[PDB]
Amino acid sequence: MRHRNSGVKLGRTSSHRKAMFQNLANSLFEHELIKTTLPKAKELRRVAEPLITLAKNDTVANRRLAFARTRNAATVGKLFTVLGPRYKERNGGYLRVLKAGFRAGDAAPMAYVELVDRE
Amino acid sequence: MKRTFQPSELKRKRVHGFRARMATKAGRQVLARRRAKGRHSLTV
Amino acid sequence: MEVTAKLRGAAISAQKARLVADLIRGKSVAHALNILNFSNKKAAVLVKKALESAIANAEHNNSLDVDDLKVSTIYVDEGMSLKRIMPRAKGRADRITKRTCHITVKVGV
Amino acid sequence: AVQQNRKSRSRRDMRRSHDALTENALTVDQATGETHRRHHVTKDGFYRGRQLFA
RNA sequence: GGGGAGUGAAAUAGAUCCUGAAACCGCAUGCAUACAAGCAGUGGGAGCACCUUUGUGGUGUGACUGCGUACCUUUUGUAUA
RNA sequence: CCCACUGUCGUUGAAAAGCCAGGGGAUGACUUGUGGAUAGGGGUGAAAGGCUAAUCAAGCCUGGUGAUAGCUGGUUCUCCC
RNA sequence: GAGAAGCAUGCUGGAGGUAUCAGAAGUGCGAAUGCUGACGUGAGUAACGACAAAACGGGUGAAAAACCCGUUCGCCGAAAGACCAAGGGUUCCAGUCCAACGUUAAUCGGGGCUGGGUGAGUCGACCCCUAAGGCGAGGCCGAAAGGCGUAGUCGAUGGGA
RNA sequence: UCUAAGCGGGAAGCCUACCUCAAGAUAAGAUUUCCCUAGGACUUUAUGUCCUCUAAAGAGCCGUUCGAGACUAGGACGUUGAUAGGUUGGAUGUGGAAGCAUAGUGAUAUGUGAAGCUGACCAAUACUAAUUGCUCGUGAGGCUUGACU
Ligand SMILES: [Mg+2]
Ligand SMILES: [Mg+2]
Ligand SMILES: [Mg+2]
Ligand SMILES: [Mg+2]
Ligand SMILES: [Mg+2]
Ligand SMILES: [Mg+2]
Ligand SMILES: [Mg+2]
Ligand SMILES: [Mg+2]
Ligand SMILES: [Mg+2]
Ligand SMILES: [Mg+2]
Ligand SMILES: [Mg+2]
Ligand SMILES: [Mg+2]
Ligand SMILES: [Mg+2]
Ligand SMILES: [Mg+2]
Ligand SMILES: [Mg+2]
Ligand SMILES: [Mg+2]
Ligand SMILES: [Mg+2]
Ligand SMILES: [Mg+2]
Ligand SMILES: [Mg+2]
Ligand SMILES: [Mg+2]
Ligand SMILES: [Mg+2]
Ligand SMILES: [Mg+2]
Ligand SMILES: [Mg+2]
Ligand SMILES: [Mg+2]
Ligand SMILES: [Mg+2]
Ligand SMILES: [Mg+2]
Ligand SMILES: [Mg+2]
Ligand SMILES: [Mg+2]
Ligand SMILES: [Mg+2]
Ligand SMILES: [Mg+2]
Ligand SMILES: [Mg+2]
Ligand SMILES: [Mg+2]
Ligand SMILES: [Mg+2]
Ligand SMILES: [Mg+2]
Ligand SMILES: [Mg+2]
Ligand SMILES: [Mg+2]
Ligand SMILES: [Mg+2]
Ligand SMILES: [Mg+2]
Repeated sequence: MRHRNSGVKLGRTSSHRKAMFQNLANSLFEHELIKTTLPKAKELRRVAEPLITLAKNDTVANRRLAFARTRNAATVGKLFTVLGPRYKERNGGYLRVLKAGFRAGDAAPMAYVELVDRE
Repeated sequence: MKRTFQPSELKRKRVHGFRARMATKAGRQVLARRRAKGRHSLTV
Repeated sequence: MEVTAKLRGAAISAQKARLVADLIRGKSVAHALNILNFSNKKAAVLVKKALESAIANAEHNNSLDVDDLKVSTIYVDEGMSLKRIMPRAKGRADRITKRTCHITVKVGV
Repeated sequence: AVQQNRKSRSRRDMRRSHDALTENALTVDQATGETHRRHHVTKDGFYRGRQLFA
């Protein structure tokens, strides 16, 4: 049974799952539009919107939290200079998930993930 | 598992080669048989 | 008058292709092209190739109009198999047949 | 483990009477005029009045 | 891979190429079939469809119904599990 | 490194004898490479009838040979007395 | 037509067939856990071969989860790294192709095709020397075939710039 | 004289009674409510066919999902919207964050301050995604009798 439970498994161990979602968040924050599978895209919101919420207040503890959670100095620098101040006055919902067909070699449902006010 | 073949080329020639078969009478009969049958290779 | 196209020697089995051939039998040519365009099956690509060829033959050699055409006939036959060997446990060996098909499309007004 | 009699060709076709395929939900995006899978981005990156990767 | 064109007496004589059977597998048309229990036929027998004649004809199907437990071998004796 | 005591798994196996977790010996009557010797009623055996090319109360190949079988199976078109 | 069977004819086929009466037989198949080929049912079912692990951006392409480039993540590290002997025999490198082969696709490959590539007085082999063991002029023995052995001559896994 | 006529009592047992299913109960039951009222030809002359017009009530596809679930089926919602995610507040668990200052030779301790962080919970909130749609389902529903009109 699975009553009222959150989270996914996606065929991985706990640590592999954590690493993969962290990698996805870093790639998204760099390129601002990425293509993934739809089940991976819908769980990325739950990982990547809290980081933007955190980057809205630029203190040393917040930046050290963001580095413990991203382990990427370029991402921490982009969050507290670009992405945080861009969404300072938006109340959640900083991403956008859009169904985009199926993968050729796989027949897997795919999706685009993009930032809201990009370009 | 260790299997039975275990190749060595010197031992192949010394047990089965042309000069081994030519050094006895029954080997010369093996060679006569194999020439009468028309084999394209006389020995190993 | 029906215009024909044949695709002989497709590298799929006839049982798998007959499922896609049942989906477009008797429909208008544009609707069938849409169905084949938005399919995730592998047989859809081969069937779309044969249907495109039949439409081109109908319009070039016979000089017909395309919005009036229909998928009047379509059927799948079996081709010749390829025989292969698959080693099994304890020294046993199985025989694998790799199957083939022939698709035949007939487009008409 | 295994059958005692072969299956008639009629009972083999009766089992396959649930093996048929269905169509998808396709719509016309008269913002762009093309056919596309409902609720999906089109082949060139259009959805509900927006364009990705211009 | 095919469709036209062209060769040839002939191309379902086109190179897996004379003839091209059967098992097996499709597509099309007609009839039957979703309240009824078994070696799937046989004796009856309504209806429908198509040919034909002015039919007490022909072809296909077969609602309903009586009867009815494969073949070979070996055995005193086999639907025989 | 050589071995193979227990258990789960595997038994159309990843494998015609294994994996995994434990287990024994580990300077000796040890383990191992290369080359050689012993050949079938024979060889070798700290001995289980063990091994002698996935074959062993007598190896494999060819011949005698189409061995023999008071046994099992099979035996093909039609009609009449 | 009582039967094994016969006769006529439409279509296909494209070069042989054969009365009557005699004659000779590889003269008739449903079974032999019969023999050879082909095709079914099971069923689009089990499985896709170590539980070290992936993600994204770009490129090329008809098509990219798997190829190339980049940025991250993870695994081995007395081995899953480097090197010889044995064995194999071109698998090595470049260009080009994707039918079959590769337990999926492949633009990739130890796959197909077309070219190229191994340079020694000092490394090794050959060479000189011998062990076990083999062969063995004469010789001894044995129905034949043959067996053993002296002088010798081979034979490295050991000695010799 | 309990039986022949007639009239009785009598058990955790039987039928009911309690819970759940149940009209494929082919005899396929009932009740409330809702929807459909266009034209031409025509002959195999009858629930006959053909061509334009029409497409309802509703159902499904699709999407956001669930205390429902192997796949299904079933429940809720799809902008006139709180269906899911996020955001904001709360609650809970852990137990005294980082930086700085002070005391100490130092390990460390104290203050700032029950701080910082906090899956799945409660409440609000259109910020993101639930679309512009498509398919199916028709056009008054044979006959014979008998009652009411
Ligand atoms: Mg939930
Ligand atoms: Mg999986
Ligand atoms: Mg760990
Ligand atoms: Mg093997
Ligand atoms: Mg059929
Ligand atoms: Mg012909
Ligand atoms: Mg032919
Ligand atoms: Mg009935
Ligand atoms: Mg029955
Ligand atoms: Mg008996
Ligand atoms: Mg008996
Ligand atoms: Mg009887
Ligand atoms: Mg039985
Ligand atoms: Mg072990
Ligand atoms: Mg010890
Ligand atoms: Mg013997
Ligand atoms: Mg002896
Ligand atoms: Mg004997
Ligand atoms: Mg015999
Ligand atoms: Mg015969
Ligand atoms: Mg036969
Ligand atoms: Mg037989
Ligand atoms: Mg099954
Ligand atoms: Mg299953
Ligand atoms: Mg499976
Ligand atoms: Mg693998
Ligand atoms: Mg170690
Ligand atoms: Mg190595
Ligand atoms: Mg190479
Ligand atoms: Mg392939
Ligand atoms: Mg090559
Ligand atoms: Mg030399
Ligand atoms: Mg000698
Ligand atoms: Mg001599
Ligand atoms: Mg020498
Ligand atoms: Mg040496
Ligand atoms: Mg909160
Ligand atoms: Mg801490």
